[PDB]
Amino acid sequence: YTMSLGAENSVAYSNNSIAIPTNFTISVTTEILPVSMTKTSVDCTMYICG
Amino acid sequence: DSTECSNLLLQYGSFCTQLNRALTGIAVEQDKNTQEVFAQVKQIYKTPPIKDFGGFNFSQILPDPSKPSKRSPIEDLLFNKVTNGLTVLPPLLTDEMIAQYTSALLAGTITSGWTFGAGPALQIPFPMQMAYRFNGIGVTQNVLYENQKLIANQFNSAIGKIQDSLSSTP
Amino acid sequence: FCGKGYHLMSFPQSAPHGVVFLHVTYVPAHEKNFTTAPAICHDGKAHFPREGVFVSNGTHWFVTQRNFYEPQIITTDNTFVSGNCDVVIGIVNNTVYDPLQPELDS
Ligand SMILES: *[C@@H]1O[C@H](CO)[C@@H](O[C@@H]2O[C@H](CO)[C@@H](O)[C@H](O)[C@H]2NC(C)=O)[C@H](O)[C@H]1NC(C)=O
Ligand SMILES: *[C@@H]1O[C@H](CO)[C@@H](O[C@@H]2O[C@H](CO)[C@@H](O)[C@H](O)[C@H]2NC(C)=O)[C@H](O)[C@H]1NC(C)=O
Ligand SMILES: *[C@@H]1O[C@H](CO)[C@@H](O[C@@H]2O[C@H](CO)[C@@H](O)[C@H](O)[C@H]2NC(C)=O)[C@H](O)[C@H]1NC(C)=O
Ligand SMILES: *[C@@H]1O[C@H](CO)[C@@H](O[C@@H]2O[C@H](CO)[C@@H](O)[C@H](O)[C@H]2NC(C)=O)[C@H](O)[C@H]1NC(C)=O
Ligand SMILES: *[C@@H]1O[C@H](CO)[C@@H](O[C@@H]2O[C@H](CO)[C@@H](O)[C@H](O)[C@H]2NC(C)=O)[C@H](O)[C@H]1NC(C)=O
Ligand SMILES: *[C@@H]1O[C@H](CO)[C@@H](O)[C@H](O)[C@H]1NC(C)=O
Repeated sequence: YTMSLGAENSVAYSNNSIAIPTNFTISVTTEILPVSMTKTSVDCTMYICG
Repeated sequence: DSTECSNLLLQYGSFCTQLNRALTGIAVEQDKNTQEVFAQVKQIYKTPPIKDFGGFNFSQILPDPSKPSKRSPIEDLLFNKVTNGLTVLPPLLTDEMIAQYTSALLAGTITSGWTFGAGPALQIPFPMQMAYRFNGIGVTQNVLYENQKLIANQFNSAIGKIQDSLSSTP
Repeated sequence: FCGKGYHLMSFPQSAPHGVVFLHVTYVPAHEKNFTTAPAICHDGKAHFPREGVFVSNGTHWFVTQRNFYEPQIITTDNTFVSGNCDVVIGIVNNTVYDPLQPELDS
């Protein structure tokens, strides 16, 4: 299929109307970031020649 | 297509697999880069049919209905001004969908301010959004409201100068 | 940068070769429509909110903070005066209460 980009939302814009929140949600989200790798050392002489 | 060459190439092992895997990683990285840059909204916002923004003109940045590509005049100018086993994979997002994402971002930032980036899109008049931005840089709202026509004229002139500067500089 | 929404705080958690950030953010919810104006015209003077925004529920005008609906009476304590009513486009007529007015009366 042709992928959808998002749900379509039409914002009710007018020159004298505003939308004010009356409530809130405390949202906790996860962010995973890699920091380090495995520290690998290769003996070049032993790898090539043993 | 030389079979003797491939038979000799098999002596070198999995070099070809490493080259293909590195190129595949680059290829998926490009799609990930486009996804991170442009797909920052999951709601496709549209501007109202009446472009009454208190004198502020966004025609050079909003999509042009007359063009079949549905691009803005600035985006159309930008797209016009950029010109053996090898294959070119197409990007996952076409130029039309990237233009649609930019249109959604423009509609959100015009009709809703910065509210759509932090939650639900809350509508606000654009001369009130501009006043909020003026308060963000430490200028009182009255300065924006009293001089709203001049600021709208300066903004429109600057947007036109941007289009002229892009069209006139190689 | 620190999660989706208005960032409040964050918590670090160790992970194998990595870090996990628990971003605690504030998201607005249950939004409601109001009729808004840039300024209030009173006594030939233009009044602008000090920190909030003018909203109307249909008949009465209030001032509220921008990110949460908390309607309060439009007074001189939460508005400031700049100029007359002839310059601001979209200024509406409403009374502005004075807290000092019952004091000198009594
Ligand atoms: C604020 O009011 C507008 C219009 O009075 C509402 O927008 C309409 O919402 C309905 C229901 O989703 C749609 O069927 C209409 O097409 C919308 N009209 C327009 C012009 O956008 C809007 O939902 C109201 N906002 C809130 C928070 O209630
Ligand atoms: C704001 O939203 C919260 C929930 O996000 C509402 O709290 C709920 O209230 C109902 C009825 O009082 C309870 O049955 C629920 O259990 C409550 N939920 C939670 C998580 O406590 C709250 O009432 C809302 N406030 C306003 C003013 O709309
Ligand atoms: C917004 O800006 C556009 C572009 O500057 C205006 O369109 C111009 O309108 C004048 C007269 O109406 C024409 O002579 C130009 O040729 C138009 N330019 C283009 C590129 O179409 C438009 O009038 C402005 N205002 C509104 C409300 O859209
Ligand atoms: C808008 O809000 C105001 C205040 O919250 C409402 O005015 C009050 O309405 C109650 C209910 O009838 C009365 O008992 C009070 O005396 C009113 N206050 C004043 C100062 O008159 C008003 O009704 C609301 N309007 C709408 C359309 O909801
Ligand atoms: C808001 O209030 C002002 C002040 O009372 C009104 O301005 C007056 O309008 C009358 C009738 O048109 C004129 O005779 C006066 O000369 C005006 N005074 C000033 C200082 O301009 C204004 O019309 C009101 N606007 C609304 C929408 O009610
Ligand atoms: C909004 O537009 C209407 C015309 O549809 C006009 O009468 C009104 O004064 C405008 N308000 C502002 C604040 O520009």
